[PDB]
Amino acid sequence: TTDPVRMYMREMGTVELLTREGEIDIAKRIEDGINQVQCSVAEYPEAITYLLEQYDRVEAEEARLSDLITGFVDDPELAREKFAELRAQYVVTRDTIKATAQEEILKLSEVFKQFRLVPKQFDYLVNSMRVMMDRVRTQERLIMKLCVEQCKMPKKNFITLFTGNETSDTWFNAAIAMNKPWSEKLHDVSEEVHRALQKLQQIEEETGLTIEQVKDINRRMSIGEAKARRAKKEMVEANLRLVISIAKKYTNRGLQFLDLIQEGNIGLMKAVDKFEYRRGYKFSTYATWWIRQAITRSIADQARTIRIPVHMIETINKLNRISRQMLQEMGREPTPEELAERMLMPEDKIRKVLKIAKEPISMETPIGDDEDSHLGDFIEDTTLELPLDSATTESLRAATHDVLAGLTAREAKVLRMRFGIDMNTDYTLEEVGKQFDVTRERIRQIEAKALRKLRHPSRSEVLRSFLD
Amino acid sequence: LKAQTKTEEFDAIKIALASPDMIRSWSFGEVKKPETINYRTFKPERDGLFCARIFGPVKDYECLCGKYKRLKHRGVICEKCGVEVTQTKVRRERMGHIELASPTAHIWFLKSLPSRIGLLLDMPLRDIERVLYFESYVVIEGGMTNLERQQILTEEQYLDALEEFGDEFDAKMGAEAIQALLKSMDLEQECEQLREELNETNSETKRKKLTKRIKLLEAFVQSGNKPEWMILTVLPVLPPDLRPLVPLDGGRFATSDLNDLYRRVINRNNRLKRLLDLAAPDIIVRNEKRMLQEAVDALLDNGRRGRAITGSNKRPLKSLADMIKGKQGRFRQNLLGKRVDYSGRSVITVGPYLRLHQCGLPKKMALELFKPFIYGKLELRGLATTIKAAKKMVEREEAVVWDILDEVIREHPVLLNRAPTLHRLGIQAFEPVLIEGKAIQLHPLVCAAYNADFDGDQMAVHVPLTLEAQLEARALMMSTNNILSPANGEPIIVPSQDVVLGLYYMTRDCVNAKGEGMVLTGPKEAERLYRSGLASLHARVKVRITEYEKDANGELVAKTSLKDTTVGRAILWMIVPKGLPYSIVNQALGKKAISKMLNTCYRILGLKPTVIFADQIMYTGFAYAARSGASVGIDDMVIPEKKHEIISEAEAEVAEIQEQFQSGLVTAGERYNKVIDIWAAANDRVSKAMMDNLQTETVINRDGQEEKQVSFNSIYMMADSGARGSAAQIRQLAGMRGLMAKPDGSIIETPITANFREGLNVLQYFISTHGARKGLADTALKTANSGYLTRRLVDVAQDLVVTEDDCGTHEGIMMTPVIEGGDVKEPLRDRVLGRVTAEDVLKPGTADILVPRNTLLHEQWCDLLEENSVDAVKVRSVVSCDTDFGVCAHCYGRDLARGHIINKGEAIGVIAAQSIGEPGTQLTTGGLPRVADLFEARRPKEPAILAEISGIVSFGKETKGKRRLVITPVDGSDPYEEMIPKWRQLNVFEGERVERGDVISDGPEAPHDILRLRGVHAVTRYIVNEVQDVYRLQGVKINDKHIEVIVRQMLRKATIVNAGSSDFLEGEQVEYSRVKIANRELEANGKVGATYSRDLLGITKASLATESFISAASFQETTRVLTEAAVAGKRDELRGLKENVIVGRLIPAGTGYAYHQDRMRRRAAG
Amino acid sequence: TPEEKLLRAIFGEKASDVKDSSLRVPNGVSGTVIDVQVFTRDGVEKDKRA
Ligand SMILES: [Mg+2]
Ligand SMILES: [Zn+2]
Ligand SMILES: [Zn+2]
Repeated sequence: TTDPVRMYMREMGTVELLTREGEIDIAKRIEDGINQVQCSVAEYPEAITYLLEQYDRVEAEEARLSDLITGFVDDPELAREKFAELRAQYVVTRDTIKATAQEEILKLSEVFKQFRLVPKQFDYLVNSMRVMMDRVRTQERLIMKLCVEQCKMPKKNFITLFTGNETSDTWFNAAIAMNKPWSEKLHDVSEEVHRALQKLQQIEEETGLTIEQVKDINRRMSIGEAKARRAKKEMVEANLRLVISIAKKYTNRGLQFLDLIQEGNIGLMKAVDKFEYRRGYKFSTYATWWIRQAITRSIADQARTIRIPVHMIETINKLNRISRQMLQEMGREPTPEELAERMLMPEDKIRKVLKIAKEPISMETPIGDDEDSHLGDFIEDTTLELPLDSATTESLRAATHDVLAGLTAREAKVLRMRFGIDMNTDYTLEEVGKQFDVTRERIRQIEAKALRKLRHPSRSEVLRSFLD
Repeated sequence: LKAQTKTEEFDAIKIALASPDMIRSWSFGEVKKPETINYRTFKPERDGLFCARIFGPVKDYECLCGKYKRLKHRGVICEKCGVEVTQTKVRRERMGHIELASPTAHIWFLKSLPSRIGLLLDMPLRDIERVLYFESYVVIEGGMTNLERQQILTEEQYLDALEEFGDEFDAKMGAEAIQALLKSMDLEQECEQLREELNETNSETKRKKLTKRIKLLEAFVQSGNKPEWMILTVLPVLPPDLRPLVPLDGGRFATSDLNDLYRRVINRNNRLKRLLDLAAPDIIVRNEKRMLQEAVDALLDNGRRGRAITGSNKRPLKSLADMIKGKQGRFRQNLLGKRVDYSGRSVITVGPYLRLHQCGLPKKMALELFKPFIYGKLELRGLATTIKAAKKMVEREEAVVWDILDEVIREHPVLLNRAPTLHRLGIQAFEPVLIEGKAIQLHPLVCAAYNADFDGDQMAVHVPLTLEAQLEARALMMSTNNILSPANGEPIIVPSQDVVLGLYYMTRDCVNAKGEGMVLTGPKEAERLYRSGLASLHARVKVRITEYEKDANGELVAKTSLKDTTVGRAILWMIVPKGLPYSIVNQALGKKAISKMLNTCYRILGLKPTVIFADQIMYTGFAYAARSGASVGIDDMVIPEKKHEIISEAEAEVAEIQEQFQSGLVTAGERYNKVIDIWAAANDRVSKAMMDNLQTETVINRDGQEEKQVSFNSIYMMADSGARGSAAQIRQLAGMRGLMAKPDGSIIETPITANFREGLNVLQYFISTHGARKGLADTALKTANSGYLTRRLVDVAQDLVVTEDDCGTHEGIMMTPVIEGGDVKEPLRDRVLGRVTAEDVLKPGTADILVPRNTLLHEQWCDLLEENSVDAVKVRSVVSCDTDFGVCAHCYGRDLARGHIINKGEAIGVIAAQSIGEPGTQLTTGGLPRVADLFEARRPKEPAILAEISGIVSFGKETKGKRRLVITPVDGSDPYEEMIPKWRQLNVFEGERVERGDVISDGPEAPHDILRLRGVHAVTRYIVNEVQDVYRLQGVKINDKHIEVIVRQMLRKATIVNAGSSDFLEGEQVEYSRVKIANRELEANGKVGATYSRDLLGITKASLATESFISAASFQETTRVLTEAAVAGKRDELRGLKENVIVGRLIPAGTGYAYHQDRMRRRAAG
Repeated sequence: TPEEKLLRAIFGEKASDVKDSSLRVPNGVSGTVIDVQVFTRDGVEKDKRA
């Protein structure tokens, strides 16, 4: 039936309300998902070394402690010694890679999992991983396309010596002599593949992981992220009805219905993001505060044609409240200064506050006769200049220009200099002295006679008529 | 030479769809925030609907931050907050844009009645909306799998089809889907396929839609528009000052509704962008997409979905489509109609002293009106030092300024206008005469043309500023240059009432009066006899007069004789110039004769003598009327002595017929008619009693006992002269008045037996009330109806203008007297006057050419035709004129306010529509609605049928609901058989041969037939004679010319039959077509030329089609016109009147016709 | 502007920081003043006449 109010109510009504047990199921799923990405982050060497290089900037006064960690499980001193622990576990695990390393590489994660990262920092890490994987994909697809598409080699035989290595020359230089139909064809492009192998093998130097592990790690991370969004979305879809029930309060506050329920929906999204089910707080009454917060906080900001700060809005509301009781309580209505003593502030601000609080009137408001005459049709332009005036401006130029040709060339120059007449800016009497080489008081004397010569009428009868 | 890259002077205009990048060209920044003004400092918040950076500085030549305040600094973009300091005017110009997250449909192309997106994709509307709302999936570029290209799927089906076919199949939903459809669409390939299918299947249902669609596609390809542009990527924002927030008194603000809308589009849009980076669930971002779609729709055109309401006010906020739209269409030159400077207005008065070429102008009005001229003139002679001192002088009203105003007023015409402007005489130019007082004085002779009474009507004045306007006003709009109605050559300056009562009382004669029988040398001593009181104004007297006849060759003959006349006629003769004979003033000089005097004077001596003549008639009329001492007393109305007796006899008839109804001798209905009939006859009796008594009863004595002449009683003289009153109104005064009618339309059988001279009782007045109320209602309604008719008329004609000199066709219509049933309901001389002969006409013998081929027939030629017995003259008409895109002056006629043949470039369409429309108030099937039916071509309710083809006809088959009539042509093929319902009584003889166009039944006939079967000349003759019957029955004189031009515009279009260039059935311009087969008749194909069939379109239907879309966008539905034009990329070349008025340049007619011609030839040239 | 500045310079007039909104009799209407009323906001000092 169109009317998007209808196509929402009917579109959301399909999602079935969650049972009290189902919420914990989804929430449990959430825990699994994030911890997967956390562990996946813990398994990246550069993610550690980066954090190290960042804390070294924190102690060097190149950053602040608030921009890196939000705190661990469970202060500048405590932060310093905890980071030392991380650094400690890092410097052992690094040298033990000579097989047996795994047992310690597993412990390096545990300490790192105690760190709660600032959301900004965490995103950059994951981004660095996905960007690094793009860097890997560039080389993966280059070495593949340079063989299969260009030199005509099947992909069926291209993956046999790839998996497990994809770095050394076992696949590139040892598989071209195999005398297969696709073997002798690999020589033409060799120069272009082997030089591009640099970045491929360099990733395992920077990141300290063979191309083998590089896919696995951020693949597990990807799964977790997907699971997370999956579960969180699922929760939100279940609770739309609550948002609908809350937004039905704020209807006429000056925002549309669907605007309300949408801003409230955003609140519910945040509510799922920050929810922890281990506290036993019902998800309904926890999200209500956030959703209710989002509605009001949104209404305050964008619902007006003239944006007003929050305290201004609340102030306005406070005034209405007093005006309500005092309307009938006083039998007339409180005087303009009556609510002023009841209110904290200087109390003469009622007039100012009461004015800016008013909503502007539609310029299309019909007034009278029902005729096409509309309020806006009666609003004159005050920034224009009447021609009866503009005419006198163009004349006054010819006037002062005429009367300035009646004087000596230096009086005309000196007066045209002291004012902006036909010249950029205007010049101070000291500047005029430097331009004329005869300086200071001397020049000023001339000015007087110039003004004096136009003062006593022959000159004066024409220029006097401009002032009314 | 290089064409140009900067501001020259544009011709035409183009319209098309806007690309996202094209929209970005105009945008000087993206509005990223709903913020308007800071809320304390009222300065614009940056990146908001009101922004100094994107749009422009708040104040002239000053930066927002205030760093660069100097007028020298101009192209500087401030380093703090970038604002190039420039006049605030540019905040009214610079546009903006908004980058939408998701694509959005343009409501104009979705919801226009022939949904553009729908029929472009050959997809239904409900489906497209179902896809836009994310209520279903639609296939796109299906490939070879299971699915149609345009097929629509549901949830499970899309899922099932995806499991079966993963790739090589694609489906979307929402706006992105429709945009994908339009972009993937290859129009050229679709065109080819559609052409083949058209040829194969023959069905009306199929090929109607087929041909419509193919036209659209090929048009859209050549247009340059790419379908994607119907889906909005970027959304332009209107410049801030065109929707201002400007403050008011008391610190309150007021702003246009667009802001509330624009604000919304931003927020939701912005929210959607946020919702993308937060990875929201599908159900939300979809709802957000729908909300964005709804918001954009409300901005563009509100009311096609929900009619969103503005903040705190119930009234729906007005959107951009509603800004253009309105009543009707574009207010930019709809009624009404824009305010204009240098004007004024006030109540008007008489001023009989005035010459016909001038008017009394209030002193204050002339001071405030000419203020700039007074300023400029004051310092040209040096009475004021400078312009300021000049202002101070006129503001002080120093005595010296009044003389300077007499100079600037002298030669400087002013335009005068009245409230209901109908024909061109509603505005006339006059010479200002400085007059003390606040009232406008208006020459009495002009009061007829304006239809302006003095009962408090107001008139408006306009100052013709530019020199061309002074010469236009003086040489065109001047009062003296229009003395004749453009509707008919008769003078519209005819003396009105007081003046004609003067001349009637002047030349009249009583039986015995002072000075009777004496003789005088000449009018001089005749007036001397009268003014001295010796001789009476009316007495039979012989006086020597010298009359003149110019009957020589360009030469005035003189002859003197003793004429038998009266004293008044002798005195009046002093006014008659030169070659007029004394015979014209020797009569009683009624209002009818006093008009033909001026007319003959104009058609004989020319323009100048007639003007001064007209003035003199008014002056002498008023003077002598004042001397006459005419008045009206209660004893001036003489009631018949036999009235009460007539009432009694008429009262016996009703009681006789009543006795017959009591005894059943007559039926109830027959009684009503009977009683009503006897009362009607009675009314006639009383009317024709008081008329005889009142008219002749002056019974007076000359030297004998008695004699009787026409009465000198005041009220009779008024009615006889033609001044005021008529036998009907007189009959209501003395004799009984009428039989009134009860509201249902019946007429009461007890008439009003009393009159106004006697008293009316309670009942008679109460019964009279209905006639009054229906009269006022009818007139007030018929007034509105008349105006509407003129609208349709000027809309259908307008741009028709005299263009060529001679189209040179022998073609024309046969002009005969109307000859209705009796003798001559209107003569031949009036029908042929001022027209041009189609071919030379014979005497009864031949090789004697009286009028030689094509010649303007003036008064001498018409009298020469009357000397001979010639009964028939073929006359060139505007309907047959060979000139395309206009009428040649040779085919039109002479008629104008001047007697000369119509000038080259005069716009005839407007004056034709106006001439027909102005009298429409006086009209009353029968009446004004009958006229409207004629011009609209409407087929009547119970029409007749005309024989389709000549030859012997017979009746065939049997009663199915039509009993077929089978026609058998002699030589030609039989096959015509028409299905005629047989329950309609026929006329056509079952055994007789009927010519095509014969009467096969009775009743009215549709003019479509008459055009088709009888031909063009037949139908145009039918319209003109029928419409002229309606007007002439009411006594309205309108020359047939104007009606003929309206008819020509009705038949402008025709429908092709054969082929070889263009499409078969297309309705198209006979100007275009005929010019195309005349071009095709040689070169090209040897002759491939295609046959058409002239068509009859009603005025309101033919006015629909107009090449210029700006004209159509005015009076039609704006949305449909703009869309339907915007898709095809139609290029409006102006060339017309309406469009040039909107754009504000010279009208391509009259004074401007020289310009456009000079420009039109410069175009399509080197 | 430059020339307005020269004008004030010659005739030595101080252009006020206040603009004149004073109510003046409409053009052409002339009569006798039969009454005057002064309404004042509560808290602004009523002037002499009031
Ligand atoms: Mg009136
Ligand atoms: Zn700045
Ligand atoms: Zn012609």
